[PDB]
Amino acid sequence: RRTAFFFDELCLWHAAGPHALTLPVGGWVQPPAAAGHAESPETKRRLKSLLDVSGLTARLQLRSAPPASDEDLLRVHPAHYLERFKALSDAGGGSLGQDAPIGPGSYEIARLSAGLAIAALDAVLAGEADNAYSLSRPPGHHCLPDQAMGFCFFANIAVAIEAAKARHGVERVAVLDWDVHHGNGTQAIYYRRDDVLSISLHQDGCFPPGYSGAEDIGEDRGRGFNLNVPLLPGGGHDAYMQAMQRIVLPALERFRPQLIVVASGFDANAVDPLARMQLHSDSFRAMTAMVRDAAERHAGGRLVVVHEGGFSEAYVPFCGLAVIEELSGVRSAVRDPLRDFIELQQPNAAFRDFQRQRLEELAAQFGLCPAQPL
Amino acid sequence: RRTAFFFDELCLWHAAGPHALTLPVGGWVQPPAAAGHAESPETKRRLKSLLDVSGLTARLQLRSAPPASDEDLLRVHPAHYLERFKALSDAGGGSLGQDAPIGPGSYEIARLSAGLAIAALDAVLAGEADNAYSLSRPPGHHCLPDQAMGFCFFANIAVAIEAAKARHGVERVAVLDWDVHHGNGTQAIYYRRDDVLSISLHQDGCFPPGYSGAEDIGEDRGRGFNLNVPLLPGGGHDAYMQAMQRIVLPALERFRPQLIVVASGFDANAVDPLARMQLHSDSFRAMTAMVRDAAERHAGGRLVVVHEGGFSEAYVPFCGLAVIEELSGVRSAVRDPLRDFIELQQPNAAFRDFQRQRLEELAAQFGLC
Amino acid sequence: RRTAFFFDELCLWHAAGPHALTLPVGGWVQPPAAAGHAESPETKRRLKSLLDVSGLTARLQLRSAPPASDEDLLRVHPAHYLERFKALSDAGGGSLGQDAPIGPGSYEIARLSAGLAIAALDAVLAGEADNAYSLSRPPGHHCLPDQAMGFCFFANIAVAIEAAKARHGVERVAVLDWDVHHGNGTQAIYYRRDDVLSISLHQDGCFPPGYSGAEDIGEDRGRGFNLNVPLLPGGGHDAYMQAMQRIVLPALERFRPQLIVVASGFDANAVDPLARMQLHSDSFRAMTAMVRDAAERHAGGRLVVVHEGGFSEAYVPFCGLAVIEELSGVRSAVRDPLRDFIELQQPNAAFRDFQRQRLEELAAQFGLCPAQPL
Amino acid sequence: RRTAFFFDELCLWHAAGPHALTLPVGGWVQPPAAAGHAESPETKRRLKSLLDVSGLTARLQLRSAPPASDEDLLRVHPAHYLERFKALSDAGGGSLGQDAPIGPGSYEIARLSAGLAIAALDAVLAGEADNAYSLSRPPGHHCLPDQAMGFCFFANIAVAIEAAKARHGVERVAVLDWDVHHGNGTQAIYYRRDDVLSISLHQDGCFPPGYSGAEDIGEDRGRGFNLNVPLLPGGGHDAYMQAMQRIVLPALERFRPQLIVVASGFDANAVDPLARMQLHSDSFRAMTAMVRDAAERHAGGRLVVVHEGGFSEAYVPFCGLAVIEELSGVRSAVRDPLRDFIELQQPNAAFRDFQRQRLEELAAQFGLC
Ligand SMILES: [K+]
Ligand SMILES: [K+]
Ligand SMILES: [K+]
Ligand SMILES: [K+]
Ligand SMILES: [K+]
Ligand SMILES: [K+]
Ligand SMILES: [K+]
Ligand SMILES: [K+]
Ligand SMILES: [Zn+2]
Ligand SMILES: [Zn+2]
Ligand SMILES: [Zn+2]
Ligand SMILES: [Zn+2]
Repeated sequence: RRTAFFFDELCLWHAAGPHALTLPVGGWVQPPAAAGHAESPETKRRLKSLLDVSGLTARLQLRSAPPASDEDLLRVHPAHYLERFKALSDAGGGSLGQDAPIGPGSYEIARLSAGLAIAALDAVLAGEADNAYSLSRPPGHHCLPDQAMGFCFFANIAVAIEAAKARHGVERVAVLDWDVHHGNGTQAIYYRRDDVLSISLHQDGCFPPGYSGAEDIGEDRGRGFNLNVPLLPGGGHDAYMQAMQRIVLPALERFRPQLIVVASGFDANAVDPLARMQLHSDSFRAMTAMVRDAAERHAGGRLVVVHEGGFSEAYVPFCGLAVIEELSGVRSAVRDPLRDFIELQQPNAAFRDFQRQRLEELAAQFGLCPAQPL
Repeated sequence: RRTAFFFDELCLWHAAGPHALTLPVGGWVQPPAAAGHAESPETKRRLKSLLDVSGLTARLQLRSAPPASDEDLLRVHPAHYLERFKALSDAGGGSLGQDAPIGPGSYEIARLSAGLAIAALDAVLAGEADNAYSLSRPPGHHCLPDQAMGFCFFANIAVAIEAAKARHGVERVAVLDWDVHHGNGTQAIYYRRDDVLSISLHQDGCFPPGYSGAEDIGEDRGRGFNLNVPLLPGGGHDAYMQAMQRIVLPALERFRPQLIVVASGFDANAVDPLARMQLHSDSFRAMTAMVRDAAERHAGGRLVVVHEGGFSEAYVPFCGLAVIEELSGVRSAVRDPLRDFIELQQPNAAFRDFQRQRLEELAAQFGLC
Repeated sequence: RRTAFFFDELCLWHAAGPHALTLPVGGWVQPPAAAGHAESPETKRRLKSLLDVSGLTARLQLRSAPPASDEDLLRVHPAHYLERFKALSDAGGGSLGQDAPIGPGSYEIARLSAGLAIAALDAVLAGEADNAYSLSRPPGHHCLPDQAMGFCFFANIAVAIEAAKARHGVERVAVLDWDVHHGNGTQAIYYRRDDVLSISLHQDGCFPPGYSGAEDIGEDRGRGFNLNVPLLPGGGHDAYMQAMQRIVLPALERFRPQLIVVASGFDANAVDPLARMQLHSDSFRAMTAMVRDAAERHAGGRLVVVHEGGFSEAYVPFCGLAVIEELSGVRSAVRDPLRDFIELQQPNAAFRDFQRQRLEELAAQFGLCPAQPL
Repeated sequence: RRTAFFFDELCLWHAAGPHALTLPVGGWVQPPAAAGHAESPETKRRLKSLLDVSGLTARLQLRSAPPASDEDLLRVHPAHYLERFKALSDAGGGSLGQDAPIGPGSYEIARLSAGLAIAALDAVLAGEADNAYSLSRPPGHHCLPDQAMGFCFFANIAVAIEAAKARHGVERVAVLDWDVHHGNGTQAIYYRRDDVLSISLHQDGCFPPGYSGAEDIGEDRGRGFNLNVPLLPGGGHDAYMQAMQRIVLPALERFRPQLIVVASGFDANAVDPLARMQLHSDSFRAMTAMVRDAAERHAGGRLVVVHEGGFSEAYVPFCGLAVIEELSGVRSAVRDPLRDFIELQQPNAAFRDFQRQRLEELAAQFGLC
């Protein structure tokens, strides 16, 4: 297949002020001697490097894009949010919102991240590639129209969708968000809309803290077009496969997407500090295969994967590689050195059965019929 | 209370070859730009820093200790193991076992780590302090007598207990291991002994990978004096409180320890990369209060906490501080900034009930119902 | 001897926003993947750690101090500077001046750094120790009353001296500044004063860039009580010894200090990125011995060494250790692993002779008589 | 101009054991919390990043190359040296020589580094490009045929030249080494050869420590075809411009090279920890312009620049970018933020005159007056 890889080196240069993991430094939180801010470029840089030495980058359609225009940004964000962000960015950086720290030139880099998402959807809708992967940093799926949060400063996917509707007139877009945290920004923006189906798989109560959201299925015109699957902390491969089979694929069947966008965070991986799930790289590969198959059946193959979270520098690269291998249909020589180990750590039969029963009940609560793909 | 804090700066100088998290650099694992090895000194360094900035250090009895002697080390490890270890340490470093990488001078630092645990048990048994905390790096609880593993190179706790028995004649010691991984080293060494009650709370199947171990309760003379509590991945405060109340405290009540040693890893904390559990600093505070209460009821208050794992640089310091506050009975001005956040992320009622039912069934299997 | 070591762990927690070495990140300067800001705590932390494993810390009078009061700070700085700094500090950090970046809680840490300097002078004047070393971070010697610069936010030494005059009534204080950069703050503050002799040895034109300053000997009441020795870039051990013998010791002889304060930066060391000089740890040891001897002859031994610059994490600890060994009269087992190597790199005879002749001429320009110590 | 840029991502994955700057971690040198080894990949990584963000990459001919063959390597190094190197690389790493530490897989990466230099010379000799830049890590110019040193494990330039001579029959090659340290490897290999003019500009006595070398002009057949210019520590733009104008360009004029290779270290830059010189990005720009002009006058424009040292993560990228701009004749939007600062810090008139006089005396000693 022809997979477009949207990347820009400048996205790897965004960096907020001092933070111990996610905690802003100051008060009782000592400055890290080595690491720094959780939303680090290193994870994304190590993904890019691995894609290069694996030979996969050479088999992709490597592309950049112009930064998002104010016009594109103003579809979702107000001008005063843009001016504030810009002011803080030009001032040297600071705090923009709830866990939304920025540095100098963060405005420009945020615009570029959104621009990559816009271009990726565009390329796939124009027929310039069968599918695409956008290595967007900073990420977007937590950002509300007037509030930065969770290290997201623009609602990247929303911005790209609004631009895609204005340029191409696409009527039905499915957004599957498998970042381990709740896609609250996407949910809120499209909550009363039936032209975008927003699905989030997330760790129950992880981020935003305490939010599960199963009963939040959208409202009025959007009722049934938002679906939250709050997975129990500690779940892994089987929990996600069962979620994909019992909820996601049936929701997609009913919706008939013309384009599928995946908010692909890799923070459900088994060594991530910011969640408690147990996925391995083959979990991501299998989720991508299922969504690629869905895109081929409904949307003429039109699939865009946008990079969101993932904070294990060691392991995120293997997970991202697996997704890109699956999009492109090229298998590299890279073997995941943690895969066998993570297999042994998975929930036991009793726990897996408990989670399976909860997903069966959730599928029934959503009114989803267990048919197969066609 | 008089709390002894055993520490040596030189423990913070042990450093392996290049690793990304726990993956040795080589093949497809790129060298890290910044971090380096999983068992970094920075977690233990940041705890000590927080203890000093909080002022708690001024209220502790600060102590150090000589390195462990060969005599002490030879109560558990063979001469050839020491030789092999020292040769590799002198050679610039390498891999002494499975997930057991060492740097130059790692032998001498491992001896210092073990000596601190020996000295801390001795201090408490001699009445120099009511209780103690040993900042022992590298850790010990995975180390077998002739096999390093899981970043452990000597069986620190075992060596300390064997030394304490030789020195003081202590008859009953309980070891509570709340490091999130299974205390396989301690379990193996004392598996057929009834003078040492070994209890491990651990994430089911985490490390060693795939091992749960509820069925392994000891053998012959030690039958009933080993207890594994394999907790479901994803559990947090309630799971550990229920494990403590239904299993640990009743087990300790029955054994009547003369001394309690805690293998205190902090890797059950909610942001640790090496496990999937959801503890906060107050969970560690409460587990310390509970075991301190056990020690006061059976052991004349004689409790030693030996630092084991914990790989969140950001959060381990707050968990360690909570333990030391509870040991000393002194509350600093430090407030855990993640505490309220982690409370909100805890397992829901259904998951809590599921885990509770499993612990009830397990306590009945152990005959503690 | 009884050497007081003024230290607080909290001084090692100060950390500005993102900087590649000294360059603020943004524009063309990529965020460092590992290091971070030049004014890093690591150098000072590695000094403390080395003092501990060497056994030297156990032989010192280890002390902390309260933070500097507003009253102490207001002797040199205006209230509006304090309020601005505080505001920026409470806002999360930012830029306070010319190469003066701050983080959150920097105000509190800056106050503590000044407080350590105040307490060190006080302890030595009170007779509580023969001499003292203050591990002050952030440093002070570049900071003007109303302008932060060169990573200095309060004029630490000036603040401590003004407090010492108010508390103890000390009449003559010599400040020897062997940090490799020009002590511009101390110079400016005491420029028309004869109660403080300010001497700076620095790399000619290094920082502030282009400033040599040999002709700037003080004015009116202060004329002859400021001395700048601009050493040629590339100089090392011999250049500093000749400066000490031909300029510093004679200036001290004439001045008759009641207290000597050393602004001890270690950035003249041979591997420092922020200067081009070639000192080794025995250079610092010899400078300390000469100033300790001067303090014993004039000032009843009253000597305070205040830590200023030094940005080689590998080597600064060895240089600081040498100074503290010399103050205390305790020789540790630590041997400097670069000492022999740095010896071989020193300027050749021709270059050493060129520098010596320039220093002879400068001594004559200052009207300094080449007598010996008595 | 058509500028070939030879690069491989995998060169940025070579990483030694723990070092503080150039000091091996062990004894009194504490492990770094953050940095690690002097010869870090981050300087070369940041140059490549800056080349991409500046857009200059789009105007270069991007190339890679196979690793050097044994045949190519054996033109300079013995089989046993390769064996010893590969055994130590396979063993997890260690010390292959003096100031020559290696990690796991370092052998394969060193071969790739050498192959890039071979390919870059070949490309320019074949007319595939007018000139070339090789981002060869690890570096080469200190490496002797049977002794690694100064973080160099193969003599990259020597291997490339020997390969170029075997492949193309090139008769006269000039090597200009403006790395701040002495190009001892190149000098030794070609010391008695007149087919290779080796010139080193270096800080007097820096590395190897204590070596100046003005008197060492080659021997027998090579007498006059080695030139050392030992510059006083502390010099900057003017010292290097005067060295180029009075010594390098007249030497090149006399030799009439058919190809010019530059061993381009950037460690003469004003903020480098491993030397005491005061160059800025425009000094490197001007040295490149001057040698490019030499190459156009004698060598049909055939110039290859091989990356050597440079240990300022912050500043080397701007110096490297300046060289590549000058090679390609394309000026990016990147502005060197230290440029004006470093201008102000330059030696004063008296020091400049002192150095100028020494270079005049040296040029007369070489017979270039
Ligand atoms: K999600
Ligand atoms: K919707
Ligand atoms: K355990
Ligand atoms: K037992
Ligand atoms: K100075
Ligand atoms: K003065
Ligand atoms: K050179
Ligand atoms: K030659
Ligand atoms: Zn996430
Ligand atoms: Zn553990
Ligand atoms: Zn300085
Ligand atoms: Zn060099």
